Amino acid sequence: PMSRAYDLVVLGAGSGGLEAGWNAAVTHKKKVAVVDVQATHGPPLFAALGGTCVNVGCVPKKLMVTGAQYMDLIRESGGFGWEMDRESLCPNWKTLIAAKNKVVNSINESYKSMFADTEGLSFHMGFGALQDAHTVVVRKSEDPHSDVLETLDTEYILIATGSWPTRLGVPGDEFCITSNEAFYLEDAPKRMLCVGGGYIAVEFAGIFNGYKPCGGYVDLCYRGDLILRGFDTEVRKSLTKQLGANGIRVRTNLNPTKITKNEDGSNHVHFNDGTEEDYDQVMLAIGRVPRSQALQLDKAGVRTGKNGAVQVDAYSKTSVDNIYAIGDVTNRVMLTPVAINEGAAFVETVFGGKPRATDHTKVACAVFSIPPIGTCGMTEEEAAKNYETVAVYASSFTPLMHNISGSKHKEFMIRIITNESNGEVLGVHMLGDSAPEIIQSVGICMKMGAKISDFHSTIGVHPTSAEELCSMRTPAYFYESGKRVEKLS
Ligand SMILES: Cc1cc2nc3c(=O)[nH]c(=O)nc-3n(C[C@H](O)[C@H](O)[C@H](O)COP(=O)(O)OP(=O)(O)OC[C@H]3O[C@@H](n4cnc5c(N)ncnc54)[C@H](O)[C@@H]3O)c2cc1C
Ligand SMILES: C[n+]1nn(-c2ccc(-c3nc(CCc4ccccc4)cs3)c(OCCN3CCNC3=O)c2)cc1CCCCN
Repeated sequence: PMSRAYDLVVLGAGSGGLEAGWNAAVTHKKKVAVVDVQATHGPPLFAALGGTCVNVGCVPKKLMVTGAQYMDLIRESGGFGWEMDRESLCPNWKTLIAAKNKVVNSINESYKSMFADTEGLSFHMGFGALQDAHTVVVRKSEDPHSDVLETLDTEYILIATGSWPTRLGVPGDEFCITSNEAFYLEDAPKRMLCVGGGYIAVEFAGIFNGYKPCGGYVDLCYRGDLILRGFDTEVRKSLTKQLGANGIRVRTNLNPTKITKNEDGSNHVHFNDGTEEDYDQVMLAIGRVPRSQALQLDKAGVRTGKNGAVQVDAYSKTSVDNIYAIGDVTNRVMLTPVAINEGAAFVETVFGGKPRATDHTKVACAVFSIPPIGTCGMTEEEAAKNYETVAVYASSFTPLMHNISGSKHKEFMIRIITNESNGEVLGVHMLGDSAPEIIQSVGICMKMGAKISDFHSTIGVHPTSAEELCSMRTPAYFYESGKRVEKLS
């Protein structure tokens, strides 16, 4: 029967939202409205049709990291006989941004063709907010007194509005940029400060390092002792070293207290230690918080916790039974394939009749640092707490090509965290070229409950960095009852 205009209204046409909207509309023939604030990428809104990863996230970030890598690859070609004038060779940033804009734009265009050509799936441009459990309002602006454009009468509501960069909140915070503005910079900065120690700060440090003009430099300033909290300790220390050798100055236990604007348009930065310094740009990558604050969630009575995160059960359902929330807005794991999986599971549950909850354990991820990280499962620190007896397997080697390339700092590192009792693999931590590609396949094995014996019984593929996975038999050391031991009782 027809009660309402739509079966489903989706707030946010991102990784989660479009998966949900598309699945609900084509495989279940439901009537689906999808709300987003613009159709094409660009400031001041930044995010658009396709969401954060397509417009100002992993797609454009990966293109720019690929771009930055050519600095290393061009240097390394010399050893192999490639002679070119490397005297003051630095790249054209405008070329990169033009090329990246062209690619993202063509994805935005591809999503418009999807909407126009897909029956029962419609796109509603503006700002979503709830009036009640069955009514979503689309406005011209975020401001709740702005003109109402549409009133969407709907059975189910899916909240998939993702996240937004946190600010520093100090005098001169407004002279700083984020990931959002970094993507639309008119020029590659000569003197770059990346504030933060998360995967975004580190990935962007490597981009600015690759595209810096000829006398330029990148500083990475983190308020803690060691970058990349939540990652393997030895991977974090080895990457810190390898950023150093690539020319990035990593500064620990440091936070800006004050930014002021210089005469020439640069930024004077004061720090904890008393130090003052000038940077052409200062970028903040210090957190991303749910975008729940303009959705009028209290009006409809949807439970908000954490940093404005929407509370859900294993089925991504809110306090209101017809309203669901997925992706970065629910906190949990802020990854694109997770949001897509929750979106898929939401449609299977509510419209498919076949209930499913997204499995958030043993999810592999990557950091597109130079060099990159590939990780799946737990650190030895959290293994040694939750587990009786833990074996740590560890191997570091230098691909022979780096004897020729000159890049002798490029240690490839594998670390396997195991349960000593049954040999079950709890964690795999890799640092080096192709780690993100290798870890995907490792994620499959770990899903199937792979044991260390499954790794070293596999015939190697020679020569690769990945064959070292299948040559780790003897533990480096153990933990019994959460304490590190040389050898086992
Ligand atoms: C720089 C960067 C790099 C990243 N790299 C990776 C990576 O390599 N791998 C990875 O897995 N993840 C990566 N991520 C994370 C990834 O982008 C997110 O986890 C993912 O986009 C979350 O999808 P979502 O559906 O939850 O929300 P989003 O994709 O953010 O969807 C939100 C959408 O809703 C819109 N919207 C917001 N508020 C409203 C409103 N009130 N009304 C209507 N529409 C609204 C937004 O404009 C946006 O289009 C990266 C993130 C950043 C910032
Ligand atoms: C004629 N027609 N064209 N489309 C269409 C259009 C676009 C897409 C997509 N484009 C992209 C971007 C890919 C891209 C890659 C390189 C350059 C540019 C874009 C991802 S999904 C697309 O993919 C749908 C799969 N999706 C989308 C979101 N989640 C999914 O699983 C489909 C649909 C239809 C009718 C459907 C049947 C019901 N009447």
